[PDB]
Amino acid sequence: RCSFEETVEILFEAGASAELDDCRGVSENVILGQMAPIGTGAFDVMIDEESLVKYM
Amino acid sequence: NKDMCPICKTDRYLSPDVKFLVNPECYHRICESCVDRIFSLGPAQCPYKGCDKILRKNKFKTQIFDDVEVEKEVDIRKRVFNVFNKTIDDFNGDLVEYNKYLEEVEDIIYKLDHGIDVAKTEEKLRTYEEL
Amino acid sequence: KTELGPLIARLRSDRLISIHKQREYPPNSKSVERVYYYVKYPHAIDAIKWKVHQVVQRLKDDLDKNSEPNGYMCPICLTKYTQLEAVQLLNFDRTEFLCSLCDEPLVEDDSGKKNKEKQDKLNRLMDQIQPIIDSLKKIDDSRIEENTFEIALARLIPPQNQSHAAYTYNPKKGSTMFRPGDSAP
Amino acid sequence: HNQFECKGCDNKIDIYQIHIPYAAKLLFQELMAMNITPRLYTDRSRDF
Amino acid sequence: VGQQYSSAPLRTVKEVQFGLFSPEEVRAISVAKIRFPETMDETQTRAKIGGLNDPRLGSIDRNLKCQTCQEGMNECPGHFGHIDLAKPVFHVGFIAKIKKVCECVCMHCGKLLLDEHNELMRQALAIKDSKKRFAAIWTLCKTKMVCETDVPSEDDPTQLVSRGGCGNTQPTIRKDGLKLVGSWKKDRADEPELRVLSTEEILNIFKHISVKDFTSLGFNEVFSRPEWMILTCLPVPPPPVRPSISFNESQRGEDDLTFKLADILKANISLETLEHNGAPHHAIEEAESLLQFHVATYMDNDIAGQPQALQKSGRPVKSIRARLKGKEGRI
Amino acid sequence: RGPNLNIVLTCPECKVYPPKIVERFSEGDVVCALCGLVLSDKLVDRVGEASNPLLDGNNLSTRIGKGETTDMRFTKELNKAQGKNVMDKKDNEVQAAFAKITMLCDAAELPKIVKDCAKEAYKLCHDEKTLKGKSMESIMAASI
Amino acid sequence: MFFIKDLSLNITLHPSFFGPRMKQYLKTKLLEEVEGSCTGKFGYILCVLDYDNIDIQRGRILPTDGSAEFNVKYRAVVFKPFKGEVVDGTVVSCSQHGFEVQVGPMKVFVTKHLMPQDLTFNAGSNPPSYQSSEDVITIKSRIRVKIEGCISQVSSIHAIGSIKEDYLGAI
Amino acid sequence: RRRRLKKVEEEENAATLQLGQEFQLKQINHQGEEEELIALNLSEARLVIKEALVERRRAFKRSETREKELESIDVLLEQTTGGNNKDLKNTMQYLTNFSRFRDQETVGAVIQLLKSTGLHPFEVAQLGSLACDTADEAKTLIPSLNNKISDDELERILKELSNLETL
Amino acid sequence: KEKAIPKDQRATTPYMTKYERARILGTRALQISMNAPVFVDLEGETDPLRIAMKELAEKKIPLVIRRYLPDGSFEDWSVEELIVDL
Ligand SMILES: [Zn+2]
Ligand SMILES: [Zn+2]
Ligand SMILES: [Zn+2]
Ligand SMILES: [Zn+2]
Ligand SMILES: [Zn+2]
Ligand SMILES: [Zn+2]
Repeated sequence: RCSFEETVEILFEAGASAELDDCRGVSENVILGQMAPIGTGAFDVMIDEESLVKYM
Repeated sequence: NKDMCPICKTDRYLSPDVKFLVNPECYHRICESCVDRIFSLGPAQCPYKGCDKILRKNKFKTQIFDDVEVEKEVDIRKRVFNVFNKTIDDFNGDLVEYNKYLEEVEDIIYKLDHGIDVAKTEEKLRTYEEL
Repeated sequence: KTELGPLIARLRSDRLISIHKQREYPPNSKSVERVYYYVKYPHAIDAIKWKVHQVVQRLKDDLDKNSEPNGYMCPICLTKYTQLEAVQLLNFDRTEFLCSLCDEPLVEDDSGKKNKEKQDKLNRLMDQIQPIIDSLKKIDDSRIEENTFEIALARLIPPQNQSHAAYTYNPKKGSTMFRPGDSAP
Repeated sequence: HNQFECKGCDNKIDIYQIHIPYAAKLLFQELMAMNITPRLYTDRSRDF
Repeated sequence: VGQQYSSAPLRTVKEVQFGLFSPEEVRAISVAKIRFPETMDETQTRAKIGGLNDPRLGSIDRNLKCQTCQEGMNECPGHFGHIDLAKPVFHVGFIAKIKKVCECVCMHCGKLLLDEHNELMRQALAIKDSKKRFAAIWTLCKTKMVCETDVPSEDDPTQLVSRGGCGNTQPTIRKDGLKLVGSWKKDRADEPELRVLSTEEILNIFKHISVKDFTSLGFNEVFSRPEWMILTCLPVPPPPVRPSISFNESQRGEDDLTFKLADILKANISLETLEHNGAPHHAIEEAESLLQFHVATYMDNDIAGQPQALQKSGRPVKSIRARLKGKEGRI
Repeated sequence: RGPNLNIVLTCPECKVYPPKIVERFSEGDVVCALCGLVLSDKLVDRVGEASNPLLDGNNLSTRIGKGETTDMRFTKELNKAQGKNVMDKKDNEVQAAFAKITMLCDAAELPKIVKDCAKEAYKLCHDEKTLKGKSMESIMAASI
Repeated sequence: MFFIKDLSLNITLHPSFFGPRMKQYLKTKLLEEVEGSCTGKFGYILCVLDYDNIDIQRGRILPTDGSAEFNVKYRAVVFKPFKGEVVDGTVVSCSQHGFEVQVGPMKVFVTKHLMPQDLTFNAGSNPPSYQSSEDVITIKSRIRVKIEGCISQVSSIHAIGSIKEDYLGAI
Repeated sequence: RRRRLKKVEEEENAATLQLGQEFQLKQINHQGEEEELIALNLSEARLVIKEALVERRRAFKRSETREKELESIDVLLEQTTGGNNKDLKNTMQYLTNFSRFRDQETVGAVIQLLKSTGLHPFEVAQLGSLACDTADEAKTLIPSLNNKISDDELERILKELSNLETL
Repeated sequence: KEKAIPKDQRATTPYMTKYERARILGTRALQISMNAPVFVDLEGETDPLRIAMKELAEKKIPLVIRRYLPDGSFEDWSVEELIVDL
């Protein structure tokens, strides 16, 4: 919300209300500099041990 | 001057939690706060003006009776009776023998308390417990 | 007035003296606010009791602190290091403790010989401060009534012959306003 | 010296490192000066 | 080259919890105490110890280390100081919120003016979301002008059930400048009674608010308590937040925040000296207002109705709020 | 008498001390001139105030003035409170002398440096035992 | 003191080991990265029990690094020191500040203030030793030390002990 | 799980049997079942470590007095362990030179002996690690034992421990 | 693990998405560029991305895509079993 308008007023209200931010949107992750859960980031890429043995 | 620690002088009024402990070796009253600060590391000389007998923190115990002299009598009595223990049947009903034995153990306590002859009495106690 | 300021301010800070400001309306001059000073015994006794305990407690804590090992310090950066903290900063040869900021040998701290001096300090204060505890013991036995500006006026001995200040408490008629620390049981 | 400490918490074993933009670090510190405390936690408290 | 290797685990931020700094937390977090309003010593060679640019707070020079972590400029994140204010001051951004809370709770015993015994209050307390619950509570409790030591029983009107109260009539609080002024209405025998609600007085009441009382108002016990909206200890941002720039490197310039912090220290020291000796009540009040203005302008220089802090050149001082807001702000 | 807190950039590989260091400002790098190893990257090149270190020492102050919206009542009291500062009073005397030096120099159509030297000369020689029984007018004229 | 503790670790594997025998590499990494390591939480991790039954969870590829992060659950024996514990060890070295014993993977420092008054440092004897009427403390000697304090860092543990109490010191 | 802020934590002290927030009496294994804290004395720890090393050696290849024993452990440790084994090497050397019970039979009896006291797992491990001749020595060396076991039981336990150990 | 939907009750599409293909190709290309064992025969290729494309065509990428759900539950889909039709 602070990324749009009333940046300081919103942040003060969150401090008084002790708001908890779960960092789901693009704005939170962009602020924190981490891959947002969008597009290619909407999933996790894991390593399959069951398949490594069978490709050789 | 009957409700304060002689060393730290922590009056009960300002420190209602103060608790006093006594040591069998010299039977001196010391508050719990002083015991930890001076004996936690290990044995040390008693913190009294004219007392140079070493003591350990583990030996401290709470005083039962309000008279220090009786405490010495009772604890010495307990130590003596731990070795000199007998009953009427031990002498097969010989009350005369039992009465003499009671005096002997009673006399031993008297000498040990007042230290008339510490060496002979303590040596006497040492030999009997093995039997 | 300048010399009186420090005395009143410090006494007010310790709550040995209470203040009371009320609007006065002299019949012949424009109204001016007057300041009166008195003693609220529950406040002063409460303040005295806490301070006596704190001073005694501080010495006892300080006496206990002095019984612990001395410690260590760096002569250059003047940074104090505890025994635990100094152990992990020693050199490879394990012969002398080394500082972090300075990489210089440390120096053992003082206060090793004060084990008796602080005990003497505590002994003197308890003997000197005896009358306070005795007075407090009697105070606790009885019950004191909290003093107020109006109540204190009952024992007033006028200081001057024609003092300008009116030593009267005429509370404003039916006023619901309440000021901090201006009401007593 | 491979030593970490958070004075005021009396802990030296519960430290984590996070990669954030220097602007993000500046923002939180500025919020800290404004009496607002932003706390960065590495695990979820409430259920998703 | 990059940053040095660290043995701490590397994670990703999953949640951000906001709140307010407690006075204790600021002192514990702080690495040094700032007591001198200067930045450099008399020789202008090294930063003065205990000053604004204390070496313990960090370093912004490429040739100097940090006295705390002994790490370079690119590795030191900065360390926070703290200033012990002589008297409590309001947070400029929470003055409006403080006013609403003051009306909600009694100004003598710090208890909510309306309890669960009122049907309307029960509906207001039943609201889940904190923000609207606080608004509903404020609407019902702002009109109450008496603590109601005794309240009629819900079951029947004949009998009255006693509740925690003191019977003192509540004031009609109004915001004048940076001060909260309360007024009292007296029963007709007229003119109302007017006096200024001291920040210390309001802080005392906020400390008396029960845990259940301010949780209903939307405050969090662990993180955000109403008492912490009043600043008693001021954290000092590290030098990185307020770097010192150089134009030709023979002239030294300081950030706007540094001067504001210097002003706070000068005002704080002046108030301490005044209250220490003499300082009639009139002099104390003016000094306290000066400290409030500097702290408010330091956090926010754009306050309606208040004068603006101006630099030597005359331009307005750039505050923290100005840095964060706007199209060119931090966000 | 204080912590070193000094960093010297030397090439770990070349080991030659003192080293040949070239500052690539455009690339923002500090690179060894012999081997090319980079010793420091991410080099750094209104949000400030113009400060003069010598004639004013270390004195930071801010003025209070009107804004786009402001009530005259608040401005007057704040200025009154600011003036009654015991610590800032001592430095105000030097500033007051500087103001009079500026007026005298400006009225004389003298260059800026002449005014600067007069102000600096007063500061260096003020607050000394020898010059205590001399009129301030003579002090200012001698500095000018 | 020695404990059998259940521990978990996050192991990162370079893609060069993303082969059919990657499980063996993880097991090798655990031994080379856990055994012989020190942690302030669980203490010195000495040996890994049930090496053949280490639970390896599915690996997650790091976005930028490209390496797979594996959560590994294993059972290992850890030596965790405690304050107030009584341990026996060998005096590895001696110096003016004090002599430190070698207790398992840890070294306990005995300060002069934590030593009895009778013992005094003597640098004239080679090797240096603390000499008293009843016993002499020298390198390789056996000492019963009571840990009077422990400081635990994320990857280091240091302890200080005393021998002033009874039934302590030379064994 | 929500109140993450600082809470007053009990100091790590062995005398009070406060082992910390991670070494509590009740422990949860990887499966999830509740288990008791596993505390090993010097003899038990030596056997457990060696039993794992010997099994480890078998896995690779397949797919006595103190002096000679010390050499035997030395060669085994290097063969069946990887790099950075400095800490483990000292541990095995320390355990052999300080362990009191050699084989499983004596170690098994010791466990079969002290478990009847019902003491804390930390206390029982201490008793099997430190050799005490009198009840007073054990009480002072292990303060937690105080007011938990009477001197009558403690005296016989130590006596039986001494008669169950030979070198 | 209540957040791991069993393979028998997976309700997501059996087709690889463009984002999944892009990340899988990029994820494996980075591994190839960092000397990862290539499981496909190369008739001459030096670009890691082109090698990954060859592996995807012949279904020799040993990765599983963990598709997350708005409630936190996830489903594991192997690249081999995912249909690449886009
Ligand atoms: Zn005492
Ligand atoms: Zn004595
Ligand atoms: Zn130093
Ligand atoms: Zn730093
Ligand atoms: Zn009320
Ligand atoms: Zn070079």
